[PDB]
Amino acid sequence: GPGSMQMNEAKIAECLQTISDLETECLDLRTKLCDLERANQTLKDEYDALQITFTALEGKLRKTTEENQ
Amino acid sequence: MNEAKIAECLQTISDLETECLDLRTKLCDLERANQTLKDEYDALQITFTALEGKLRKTTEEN
Amino acid sequence: GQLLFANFNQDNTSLAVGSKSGYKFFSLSSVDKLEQIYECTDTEDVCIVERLFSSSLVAIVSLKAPRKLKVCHFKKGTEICNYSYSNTILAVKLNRQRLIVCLEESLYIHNIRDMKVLHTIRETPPNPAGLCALSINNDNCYLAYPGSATIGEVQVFDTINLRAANMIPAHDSPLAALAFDASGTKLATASEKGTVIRVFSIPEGQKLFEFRRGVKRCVSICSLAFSMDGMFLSASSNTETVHIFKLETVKEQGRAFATVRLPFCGHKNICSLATIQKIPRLLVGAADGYLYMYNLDPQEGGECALMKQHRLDGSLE
Amino acid sequence: GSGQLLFANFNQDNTSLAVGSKSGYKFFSLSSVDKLEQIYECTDTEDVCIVERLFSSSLVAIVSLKAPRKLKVCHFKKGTEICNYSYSNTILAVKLNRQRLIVCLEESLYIHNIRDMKVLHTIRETPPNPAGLCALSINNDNCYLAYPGSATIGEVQVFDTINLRAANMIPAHDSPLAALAFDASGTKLATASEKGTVIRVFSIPEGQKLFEFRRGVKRCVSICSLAFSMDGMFLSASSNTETVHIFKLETVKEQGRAFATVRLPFCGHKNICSLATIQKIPRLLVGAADGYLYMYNLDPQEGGECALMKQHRLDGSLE
Repeated sequence: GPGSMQMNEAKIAECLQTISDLETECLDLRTKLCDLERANQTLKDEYDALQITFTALEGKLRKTTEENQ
Repeated sequence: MNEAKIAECLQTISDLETECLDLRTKLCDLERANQTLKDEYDALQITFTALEGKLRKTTEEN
Repeated sequence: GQLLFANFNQDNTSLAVGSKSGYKFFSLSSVDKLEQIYECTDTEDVCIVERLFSSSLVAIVSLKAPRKLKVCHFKKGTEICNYSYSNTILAVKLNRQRLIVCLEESLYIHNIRDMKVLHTIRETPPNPAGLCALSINNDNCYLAYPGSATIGEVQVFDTINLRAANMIPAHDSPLAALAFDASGTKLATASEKGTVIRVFSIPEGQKLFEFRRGVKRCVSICSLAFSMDGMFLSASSNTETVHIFKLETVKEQGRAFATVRLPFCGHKNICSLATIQKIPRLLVGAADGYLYMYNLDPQEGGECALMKQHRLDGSLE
Repeated sequence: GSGQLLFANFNQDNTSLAVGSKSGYKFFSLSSVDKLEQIYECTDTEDVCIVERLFSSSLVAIVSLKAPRKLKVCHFKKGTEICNYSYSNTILAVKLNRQRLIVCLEESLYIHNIRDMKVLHTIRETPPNPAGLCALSINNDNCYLAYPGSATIGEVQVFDTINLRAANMIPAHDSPLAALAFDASGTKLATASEKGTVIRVFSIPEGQKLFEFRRGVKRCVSICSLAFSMDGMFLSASSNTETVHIFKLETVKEQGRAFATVRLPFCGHKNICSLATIQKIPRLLVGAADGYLYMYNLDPQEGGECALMKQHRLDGSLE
């Protein structure tokens, strides 16, 4: 607008620097998401393993309890 | 014209800023889901141990 | 009456309601509806409900056996273990490492993993209100409770290393309310006199903030609560007014930043500050059976409008 | 020591190597190529001829030569026995996914609910499948089991383990099947016949042919392992010869040719392959009956001949 005194080449440089900062930031976030997705799935699988084992123990108890009541 | 380059650059910045905010929200949501799953795992483990003991008693009394 | 207890979980994502018939959990992910996500009627007259964040582990106490703590897995509908105390249970607090039980003259610190008693604070000054606070943070895992029944001294106890970390002479008037921030490094305090709300660093005990609580009326502050980011602190009482303070060092220091006018005064209430659907809210659970929901503008403050109002018993009136 | 080697395979995402021997079984981590780090051993059951893990969890299913019709499922960190099931004939394969546990006999297949290990469905009177050739998808939206639908012709039956009904039959080859593999998405099935001249990839469940990869014209081999990279872009095929072919699933002018190749230091050994990215570099892993795990580097852009970079004893020996 009227009275602007910033040289266009300076503005370009500010922008391209900002672009790179965001690009870097976006790639670190995508990485962080990938790593956490993998960790979460590992935890989900272990939770399921524990639950399966819990169900089996639940049924063992139910048997001992019901055959002797 | 150099002013179009600026307008391109500023277009791109707005796009990346939107993408970046989308990613931060995704990560915050996943961090929360992961924390909840950790807490549920811990609740299950404490309950598993209690069942273990309860099994140990019921077989011993039986 | 029907309702006996209501509170928020550690990060204000679940509302717990105890009643003669049992207890319920409600989701706080939306303002338009209070979704019931669980109800149990196995135990009647539930007077204390304490959930472990958003997991299935819950501690409950019933008026029918008020010295007995039941720790359960509520999705399985299963009791994990129980513990009986020598006197009525006044409060139960938990985090990911510790469960604390407050009696009138003793506090018990349990390992949450196996519920073994790690330490007992004996012969405390009588605390019939069960006033205490427990940090929700693993690295700063402190318990705060009154160090005197006539002076507003705060005892600050490290529940991991099992050692008194400090005594904070917060007020001369006896303590009325206590709250840790989510980091466990700040403690808000208020006395029965109710003139100032103070914030102290933890464990160092340096006074970080002092807020003036409005007109010099006789007030009994009942609830202090931090936003999850520690920037805002609410204080409510037996009065119609809830004050919200902002912990910023570059403003008109000491003054309230926002206010709420309740439609129901004269009884205790519980408040919390929660961002719901990307908007910061003040939540107020009140003795008239309602949850009230106000919008906070984090930049301009001022008076907060009542947006939504929900029945704590779950009736979709 | 370990005694005779009986079994070796990779888990569903190539993060663990399982080795069964006379002495018991072991798991090794596959997060490094510089050493093969043991993470578990159990000697409670001898002569372990089948080990199947549920990804990197503590759930494991075991079969012993001392009772070759009996499957034992356990939580190996706690020792808790989950279940023990005995079948009417020798167990030839055991496959697991996050919803299902499958057991392959010569003439029947058993589909169990993994949640409670109850049998949901039995596929009876299959064409005899003495090699235990089958494949089970690890994708919950594409939760298919593939097995041979003919003893004379290379027809693939594709069974939906959620609907518990056949989803499709794929006439994949004009002679009997030699090898089968799903990719991680559950939407690609790689196949080879006993002739072994072409490796085909079909869309799952709809059954159209997506790719045909050629390793020979008149020279036949016995393909014994097909493996996809986790992203589905690469497909390896190994055999009783010294060459492993690696194909790239890309639309290209010269369609059918191998993208990369590997030369094994042996001929004529049982072997199993997988494609795994380890320490930021795609690898071809080969476990073989000579007692070794071989690790070759794959350049996913340049292909060509892959160098043998690391070799490790399957029994955990330093050399």
